[PDB]
Amino acid sequence: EPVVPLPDKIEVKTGEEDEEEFFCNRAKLFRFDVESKEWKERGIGNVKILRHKTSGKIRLLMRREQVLKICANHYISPDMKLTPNAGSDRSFVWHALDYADELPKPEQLAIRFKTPEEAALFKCKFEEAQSILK
Amino acid sequence: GEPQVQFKLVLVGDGGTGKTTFVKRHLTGEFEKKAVATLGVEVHPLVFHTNRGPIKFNVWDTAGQEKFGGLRDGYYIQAQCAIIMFDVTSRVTYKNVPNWHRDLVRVCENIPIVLCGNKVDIKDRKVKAKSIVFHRKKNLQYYDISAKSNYNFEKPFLWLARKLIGDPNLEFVAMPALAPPEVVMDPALAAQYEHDLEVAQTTALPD
Ligand SMILES: Nc1nc2c(ncn2[C@@H]2O[C@H](COP(=O)(O)OP(=O)(O)NP(=O)(O)O)[C@@H](O)[C@H]2O)c(=O)[nH]1
Ligand SMILES: [Mg+2]
Repeated sequence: EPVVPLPDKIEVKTGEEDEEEFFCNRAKLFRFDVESKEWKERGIGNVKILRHKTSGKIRLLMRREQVLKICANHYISPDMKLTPNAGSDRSFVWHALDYADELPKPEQLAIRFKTPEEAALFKCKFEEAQSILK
Repeated sequence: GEPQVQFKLVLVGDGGTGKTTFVKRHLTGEFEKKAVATLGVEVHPLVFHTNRGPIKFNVWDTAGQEKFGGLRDGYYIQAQCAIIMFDVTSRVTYKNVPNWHRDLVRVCENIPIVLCGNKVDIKDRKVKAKSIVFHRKKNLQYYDISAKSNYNFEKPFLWLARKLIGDPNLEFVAMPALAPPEVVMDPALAAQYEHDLEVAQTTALPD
């Protein structure tokens, strides 16, 4: 029979308040499945490139729509290579230590955009982020 | 997990309706194309963030084929909510919904229950939304959903969260992006990392 206190609102803290946006755009994210040797979908939603204002580290962060769970979260490295898929100028693949699942897990990731312009802008900013990480 | 707020959620419905697929879609983001019948029950945690804090559903993904399992009346014990899945492409799965409801409520009197008509992505519904009257009774709720296209895919959980927490304005909020741990890869095997990254670049993206 005990009833319970409507818990309190907490302030919504996104974790990005210490960062600055370099890039923000909706996209579709894929994860390469090592076992089946096929791409598997990881999420659709907004990709962001963020620079910490203090450490100056720049990471890639992505959120799934509606549920707003993280589906990508890893520091961008100069060692990274963005490599378009097939002949597609709407998509790229790269290797990363991702922390979406709150665990540092190696993944090969593919990201596809709606217009080749958006993809070009993603590449451009991505590579631009590494331009300060050399 | 550390959220102090959690719920037992049992997910029921005929085999082939897309229950396990749905849970998985919430779980990893993937869309399992294949049909592998759930054996009995699989328990999977789903955490959501809200303007009132983190909540967790302990989802009991039961198999809908009659044939897999035993005591499912037993799986249902102390369940605080449920989803009943049916397939809008297959009316039998909707006509059987009433037994799922009877069977659940006789084990749990007051549970908020959602009816989901999965697979609305499929071009011709044989069971339209406007034929859905099952929710009429209070503590019931219906949604058209699709695990293929994400249509309404957060809603059953939003609604249940709202019900079980007691806040009709409760909102899912952005999962906080914790700083990713200062741990990079080992470049000694970076020599190796490329070819599987190629295997990737050699593999067309579906569509
Ligand atoms: N077109 C389409 N197919 C879907 C959708 N959701 C699930 N499916 C398909 O439904 C089939 C059965 O999935 P599954 O989740 O295993 O059904 P189930 O209810 O778990 N079966 P069981 O009760 O026996 O475990 C799969 O082949 C999957 O591709 C959807 O939104 N659209
Ligand atoms: Mg199942």
